[PDB]
Amino acid sequence: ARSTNTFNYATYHTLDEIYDFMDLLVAEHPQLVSKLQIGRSYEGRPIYVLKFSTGGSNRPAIWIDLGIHSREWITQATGVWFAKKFTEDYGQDPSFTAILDSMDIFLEIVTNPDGFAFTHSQNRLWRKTRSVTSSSLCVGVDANRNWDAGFGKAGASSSPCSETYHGKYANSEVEVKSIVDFVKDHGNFKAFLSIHSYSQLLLYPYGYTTQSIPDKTELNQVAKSAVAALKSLYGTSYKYGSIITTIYQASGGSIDWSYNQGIKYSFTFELRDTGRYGFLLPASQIIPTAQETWLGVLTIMEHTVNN
Ligand SMILES: [Zn+2]
Repeated sequence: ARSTNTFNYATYHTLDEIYDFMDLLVAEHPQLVSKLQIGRSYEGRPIYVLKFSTGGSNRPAIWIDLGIHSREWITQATGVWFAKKFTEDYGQDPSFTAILDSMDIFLEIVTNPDGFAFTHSQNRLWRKTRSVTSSSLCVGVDANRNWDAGFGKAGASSSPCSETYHGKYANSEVEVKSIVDFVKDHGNFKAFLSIHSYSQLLLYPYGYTTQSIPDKTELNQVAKSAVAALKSLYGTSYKYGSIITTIYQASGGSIDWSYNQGIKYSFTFELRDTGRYGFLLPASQIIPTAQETWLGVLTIMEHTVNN
C-alpha cells in the first residue's frame, strides 16, 4: 500500500481509504492535481474536491460531483476510478489532453461524507445528510432536494422523516452550500455533472417545471451522443431526456440550479443497474461501469470545450 498503482479499484472502499487515496494521487502528480477543502460536513468532516489543471487561472471549468446520496456506492467507486484515469490519460489520449489543456476539472468524490460513513457503520441504505432537525426524532435532509431551484415545490417533502425531505430552506445543508459558494465564487464553470445511481438514465433540466429549457435541442443531442458512446462498450442501454418527462417531478435538484446559474451543460447520470441489484451493485461491476460511464462523460466534455 504505497501507491495508486497498487490500489484496488475493483472493490468498495471506506471514507478514510478514499480520502487517503486522494492524498496519494496528489503526492504522485503534484503538477496536475491539488486537493481543496471547500467546507466541512454537518458532523465536522472535511469536504474535499480534487482540482485537475495544467495551469492558467480561473480557466473555464467542469464540475463533477458523486455520492451526494450516500447509499449510491457505485458513484464514489466510479469517482475514484475517474481520478486515476485523468492522471493516466493526460498526454496520452489526444482528446482528453486537449480538454485539460484548455479547462480545469473539479471532482468531488464524496459529496456527503457523514452519510457515507453512516452507510458503512450503521445503515447501508442511508440516503440523506445527517443534520439534526429540531422538533423531530428524524435526522437528515435529501441533499438533492435542497438546492435553490423550485425549492419546496412538488417533488420533495416537508416531512423530516421522509427520504426526500427538502430541509427548512434552500441551501440549509452545509454540504450543499459549500458547493454553491465555491461554484458562484469561481464564476467560470461551463459544465456541471452530478452522478447518482441507479436506473441507467442521462438527464438534463428541468425536474421542477415542465417548461422546456432554451437549449433543449442541443442538450438533447449531446445526451443522445453520450448514451451512444456509453453503450458502445458493453451494450449497456441508457434512456435520456429531461428529468420531469423521464422520472417525474423533483424539486430543489442540483442541475436545475446550475443551469439557472448559466452553466449550460448541466446533466445528471443515474448509473447501473436498472433494479436487479439496485444500490447493492456487485463490486465486479465497478470497473465496467466506470469505463463505460467515462465514454459518456468524455463525450459531454468534448462538446463543452468546442462550445
Ligand atoms: Zn441519487
